[PDB]
Amino acid sequence: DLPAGWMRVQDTSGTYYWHIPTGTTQWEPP
Repeated sequence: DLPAGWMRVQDTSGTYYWHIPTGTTQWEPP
């Protein structure tokens, strides 16, 4: 249950999180 505007991303590198308006990207769930 991500807050508004956030996505969970997975790719070869791992699973991390992405804030669409700001480009903020981080490991920790928001």
